Amino acid sequence: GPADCCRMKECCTDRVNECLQRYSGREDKFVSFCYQEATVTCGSFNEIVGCCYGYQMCMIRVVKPNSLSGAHEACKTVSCGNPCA
Amino acid sequence: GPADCCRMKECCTDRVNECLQRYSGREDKFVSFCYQEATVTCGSFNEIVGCCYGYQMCMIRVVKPNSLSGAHEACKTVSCGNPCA
Amino acid sequence: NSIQIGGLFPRGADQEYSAFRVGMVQFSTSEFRLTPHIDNLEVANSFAVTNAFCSQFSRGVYAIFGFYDKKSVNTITSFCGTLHVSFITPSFPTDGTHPFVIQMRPDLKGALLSLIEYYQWDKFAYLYDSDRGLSTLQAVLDSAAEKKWQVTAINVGNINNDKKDETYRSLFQDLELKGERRVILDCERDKVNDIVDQVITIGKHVKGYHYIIANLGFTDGDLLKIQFGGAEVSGFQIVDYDDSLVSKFIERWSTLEEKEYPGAHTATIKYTSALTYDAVQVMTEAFRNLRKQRIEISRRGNAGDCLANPAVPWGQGVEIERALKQVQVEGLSGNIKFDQNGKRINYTINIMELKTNGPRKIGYWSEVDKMVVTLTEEQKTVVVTTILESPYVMMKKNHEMLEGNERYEGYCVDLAAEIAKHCGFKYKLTIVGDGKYGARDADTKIWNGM
Amino acid sequence: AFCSQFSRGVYAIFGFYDKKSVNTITSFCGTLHVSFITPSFPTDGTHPFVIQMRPDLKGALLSLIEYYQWDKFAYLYDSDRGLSTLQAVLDSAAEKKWQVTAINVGNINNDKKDETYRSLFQDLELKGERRVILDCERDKVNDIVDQVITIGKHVKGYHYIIANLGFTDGDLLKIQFGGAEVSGFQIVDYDDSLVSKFIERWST
Amino acid sequence: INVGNINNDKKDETYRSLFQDLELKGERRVILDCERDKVNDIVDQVITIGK
Amino acid sequence: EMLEGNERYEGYCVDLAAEIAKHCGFKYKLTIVGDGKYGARDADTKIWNGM
Ligand SMILES: *[C@@H]1O[C@H](CO)[C@@H](O)[C@H](O)[C@H]1NC(C)=O
Repeated sequence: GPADCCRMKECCTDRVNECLQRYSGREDKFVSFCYQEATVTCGSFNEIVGCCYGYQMCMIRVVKPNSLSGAHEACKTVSCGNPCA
Repeated sequence: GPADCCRMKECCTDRVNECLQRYSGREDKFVSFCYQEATVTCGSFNEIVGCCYGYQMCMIRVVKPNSLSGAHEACKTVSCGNPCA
Repeated sequence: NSIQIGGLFPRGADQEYSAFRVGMVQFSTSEFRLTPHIDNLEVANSFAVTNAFCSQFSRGVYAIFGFYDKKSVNTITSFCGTLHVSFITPSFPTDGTHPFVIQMRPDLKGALLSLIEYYQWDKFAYLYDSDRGLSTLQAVLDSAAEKKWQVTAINVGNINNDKKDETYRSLFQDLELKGERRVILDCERDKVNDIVDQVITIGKHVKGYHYIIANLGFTDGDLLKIQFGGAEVSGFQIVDYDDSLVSKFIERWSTLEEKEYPGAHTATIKYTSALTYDAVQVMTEAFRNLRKQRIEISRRGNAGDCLANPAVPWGQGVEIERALKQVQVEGLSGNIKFDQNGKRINYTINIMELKTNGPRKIGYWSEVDKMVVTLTEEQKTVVVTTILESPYVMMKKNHEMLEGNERYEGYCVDLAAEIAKHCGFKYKLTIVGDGKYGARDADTKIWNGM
Repeated sequence: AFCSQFSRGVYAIFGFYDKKSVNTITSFCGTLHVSFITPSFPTDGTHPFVIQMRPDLKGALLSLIEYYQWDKFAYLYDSDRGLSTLQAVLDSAAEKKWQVTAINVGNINNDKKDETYRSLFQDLELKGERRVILDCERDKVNDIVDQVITIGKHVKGYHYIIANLGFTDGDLLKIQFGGAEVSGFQIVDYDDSLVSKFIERWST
Repeated sequence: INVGNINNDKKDETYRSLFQDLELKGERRVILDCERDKVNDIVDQVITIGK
Repeated sequence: EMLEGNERYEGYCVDLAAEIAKHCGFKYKLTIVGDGKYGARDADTKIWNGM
């Protein structure tokens, strides 16, 4: 099927968030893991970059234990940057 | 400043549509011109591909003279494809 | 000055009636004496409740002290509202505006929600039954929508006890599926104990789980079961035993003989029974305040039939109601005061946590201040995973004659020795099972290797 | 009223009850062995001497949600018929992967409710939720509909599910042309010959 | 477009066809020059079709 | 001398800084260290000098 970078983004944030939910309270540790899982599930134009890189970074620096919900709600609108390199 | 391909898409369709509105009855002819302008205004990850390619093709193949509104309303949700290639 | 007051004790309620009698004895005065008429019934039965209520009514009681259930509560509220007869209850607070009802029990919602906010719970599971009503459920759902909470609402009351074994196993299986640990138990103490036993049986009381018991009876039940389980458990306490009042009362309570007062010989007391005692206090002080204000509430004639249509209420009732609602006294539940509607105000709910040594109060909850906190509070062998590669890890020629870390030789072996030497730990060299460095399987999405 | 009918020596009683009064009816009819037949909502449990004319909506609703394949939606309820349906769909949400927003519209007084619905649907704009299930009496249904049209959320892209047997009993002409999908349940088929004849007699 | 020649008795779908034909051109911006009654009618129909 | 801010400096570390800042999504202002040292710990005062 055809790829949609936008659909890729929305799916990315959703899957990352849904992933981090099982890791509640350890949330700040597993951001990159769940980002990997989300990159696998939602696909990526560049395997290194991932589905949404900017959201990944935002989450990584913002997310604190149990602070997940507010963090995701803040970071999901963030610009993903260039999904090329 | 990050581009965020999704916002790039919404902007792309918006600028294409707003441009094509200026040409009445010639809508099917100027699709590529207005797409050029939209790629210019909204920027592009790949200058060749443009902001959203799938929407461009969709419009080119669908749009008939005076059929603009319905055609665009049909084509704006379509997957853009690979933005880097 | 004999004051006739009706009362309703559900069959099997002992310590409540015991504390009721103790209240009758302690708050008795030479000025006036309460003359209780006790009537035992099936509290879940609406018909029984109606009969008992009209029985007390025709007897011409000036007030009624009793209990109700989710089924029978509307009968009590409607009848007391119609006949203007005051009703005093330890049972759960009604959600709404109900006249002529004095609810001794404090509203637990605020304490609970503030507790959730305190532990910073983004997502949790809420186990409830329909006994005390779904009011709390509505509360936590609306607060969940407002604060963006993901809450799992599960009704544990509709599962039949005869067929419930694998039901709860499947329950906690589905609950373990999502990796959700945090759990709130809002239930009657019996159902709580059942769920607890199912938890220890299924081994869900291990580390990583956090249970919140919502009730005023946190220390009234047995906490010894999950105490050593290793899971954190938190709850609410309406009775502070460190208070001098409660301590002396407890001395008198524990010195009492069990034969005369059933279940009255104990170190503690169920919060319902305490609420009953304090209710006795409230009634005594109410009628005392009535006598000091020089208002005579004495009945001229018999009340007649309660069902008689059109029902006519007595005038005195409103006066007795105001008398009860205006009462402010000190008791086992802390400061006791009521608003215009009869609900509790200015109460204090001690917030407590179960530790290894036992239960302890970590704070208190106020209607205004919300949550306020009270006083703030070898070496294991390190497993080293490694893979065989030259010259990183290799088998010695004589290795069959050796054991453990002496079996392997290589760069990584020596490096391991150095790292363990500097970090000061005992290390066990082991070869990885699958024999891979590390990878993500494209199918199972599971990491393999070291 | 019940004891009044009883002393009159009636052989049966036909009536209605409320979430408050239902226990009185069930307990009294069970105790006095007087048969009670009602159009009102089905009691949850095993109650003798009560014949409930109203069908159970739970299964139909759940099957419909499964049919439209709704992963996440908003559920608007009131305390009038009870939280039984809410409890049901919550339990099924726990079983499935459903994300459900449960909001109580019943405790809101009709006199002062203007901005209550604006703020409600504002909070509904927070989550971006375009799918909504209304479990309510026809009156609250109509009010909520009017409020939906007022803020213009009845346009295309929105999907509403009205839970009741009265889908055609309330006014649907309001949101009919809005372009939003609306689904519901009907217990009376006017296409049936019996109902057609009854309607011919009824309209005269 | 003349909205004045439309009879009130038969006018329901007339406005639907009007704004459908207006959707053809994709026209959003609209100027209403009308009597308060006709203004109110056209407005109500606008709310009905959700434009 | 004719430029200002981050445009004043050019180099490997400048480009790397630009890349890192682009990746982490923050605005960065390049500044030269005061003491002009990389880093050190004085064995007496135990004060760190440098970047
Ligand atoms: C008593 O309750 C009222 C009602 O909320 C409150 O305003 C007041 O501050 C309370 N007093 C104390 C000492 O908590």
